[PDB]
Parts: sequence; C-alpha cells; structure tokens
Amino acid sequence: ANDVNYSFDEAVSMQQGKGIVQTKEEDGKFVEANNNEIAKAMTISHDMKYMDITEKVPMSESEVNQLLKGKGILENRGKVFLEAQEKYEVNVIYLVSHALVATGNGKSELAKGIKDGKKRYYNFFGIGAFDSSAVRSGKSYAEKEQWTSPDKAIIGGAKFIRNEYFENNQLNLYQMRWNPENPAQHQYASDIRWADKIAKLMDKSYKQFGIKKDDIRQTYYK
Ligand SMILES: CC(=O)N[C@@H]1[C@@H](O[C@H](C)C(=O)O)[C@H](O[C@@H]2O[C@H](CO)[C@@H](O)[C@H](O)[C@H]2NC(C)=O)[C@@H](CO)O[C@H]1O
Ligand SMILES: [Cl-]
Ligand SMILES: [Cl-]
Ligand SMILES: [Cl-]
Ligand SMILES: [Cl-]
Ligand SMILES: [Cl-]
Ligand SMILES: [Cl-]
Ligand SMILES: [Cl-]
Ligand SMILES: [Cl-]
Ligand SMILES: [Cl-]
Ligand SMILES: [Cl-]
Ligand SMILES: [Cl-]
Ligand SMILES: [Cl-]
Ligand SMILES: [Cl-]
Ligand SMILES: [Cl-]
Repeated sequence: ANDVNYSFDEAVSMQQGKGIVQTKEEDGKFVEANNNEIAKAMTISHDMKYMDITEKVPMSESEVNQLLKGKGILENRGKVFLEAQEKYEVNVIYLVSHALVATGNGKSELAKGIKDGKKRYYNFFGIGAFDSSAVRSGKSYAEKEQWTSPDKAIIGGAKFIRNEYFENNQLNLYQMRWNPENPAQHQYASDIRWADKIAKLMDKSYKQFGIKKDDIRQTYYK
C-alpha cells in the first residue's frame, strides 16, 4: 500500500509540464495559471480536501433536501443523491457539494442539459466532453452512458467517481485533483482551486448538521 512515489519538487515539475491545462478564475473568467500559481495551489497546508470521501455520512433524505433547497435543477433530488451514496459508497455531502460547484448551484444553463433528437443529456459532475458538438458527434460520455434525466446523471456521476477515481486510489479531493501517486495524469479538473471550492461547501454542510469528519491523510510526497 505504498503510494508515495514522488518528491514534491518532482511532482511540481510534472504539473508544470508541456501542454498540461491548469486554470484559474480571474476578472470573471478562466485563464491559464502560471507556474508559481500551480506550485502554490498544490502545496500541502494542514482539512476537508484531505478527508476520505469514500466513507458515507448519516444524512437523511430530509437533510439532503435541505441542502438542495433553492438549488435549481438539483432541488428536491435528495432521494436520488442518497440512492447514489448507498449504491456506490460515496459521501453524499461531497456528492452534493461537487454537483453544486459543477452546475452553478444547480442554476446554470448547461445544468439543464443538451438536446440530441428526442432525448436530452445531463451532466452534473463535469465528466468528459459536454457541449452540443460532442453530443452531436457522439463523443460525449453523458451520451454514451445515456444520462437522459437529472436522476440518471446523479446516479451515473456517482458511479463514475467510484469506479474511475475511488477504485484508482484517489480517495480525497486533493488526490482527485493532483494525483500525487502519478502526478499530472488522471486529474479531475483543470481549475487549480477545484478542491477548495468543493471543500468549502462540504465544511459548511458538515457544520450545519454536526457531522463528524472521517480520516484525514497527511502525507503524499517523499
Ligand atoms: C472528469 C473529467 O472528465 N475531467 C476532465 C479530465 O479528464 C479526467 C482525467 C477524466 O476523464 O476522468 C481532463 O483530463 C485530461 O483528460 C484527457 C482525456 O480526455 C487526458 O488525455 C489528459 O491526460 C487529462 N489530463 C490530466 C491532467 O489528467 C481535463 C483536461 O483539462 O478536463 C477535466 O475536466
Ligand atoms: Cl506548455
Ligand atoms: Cl491536460
Ligand atoms: Cl427523512
Ligand atoms: Cl449560466
Ligand atoms: Cl467538476
Ligand atoms: Cl467524453
Ligand atoms: Cl473532458
Ligand atoms: Cl429525473
Ligand atoms: Cl490522463
Ligand atoms: Cl493514475
Ligand atoms: Cl488543492
Ligand atoms: Cl468551527
Ligand atoms: Cl456523524
Ligand atoms: Cl506530503
């Protein structure tokens, strides 16, 4: 179980490698992050981003629906978020928080899906290519997996996170974002503050319901 493979400096050089997309929000839009910004963002500073999200939390449907109140297309879908938690062993507070970041609090125009013929495809976790061209050409994960409803996008997103990240030993946000076992490969997002945004919402929800934190991992680099 020895997944500590690289020094921090080695990992930084890899994250700064040729063509690797690393972005930051500036003047209201996303721009490429510079080398210093990338390095700063990946620095370990001790802690929601380091918490194991493969452990479930005791949240009832009513509690999850409280989190989802006023969240657009996600409102009143707490039953299904909990279906996903139990089927796939995925922390439901994490799952909600991720969906809220990825969909603009459930209110973005993209969160309402992409039409293709008689069907509409939904994607609430930023998974794969998700625009009209990718849906038309058929080179969209959401279309491939037939996420033809919001509920199917909630379940399927969870299934994807479990099967592709959690089963790959990327068990916390930091690992999902920066894959320290194999730096610069298989990273969930280009936004250098992706983990911080999800972690902030998670912490608020933990403190709202009095939830206890699961295991926090400290060490990633030689
Ligand atoms: C969840 C997702 O789709 N995230 C995008 C991410 O893809 C990850 C790795 C995934 O499919 O789970 C994507 O990362 C690149 O993906 C291409 C394959 O499409 C790879 O060839 C690259 O090596 C990946 N790069 C890294 C650094 O992992 C990124 C690209 O910016 O976008 C994420 O939204
Ligand atoms: Cl480059
Ligand atoms: Cl990339
Ligand atoms: Cl309930
Ligand atoms: Cl929008
Ligand atoms: Cl995302
Ligand atoms: Cl895709
Ligand atoms: Cl992609
Ligand atoms: Cl639905
Ligand atoms: Cl990759
Ligand atoms: Cl990997
Ligand atoms: Cl981070
Ligand atoms: Cl506090
Ligand atoms: Cl608890
Ligand atoms: Cl470390």
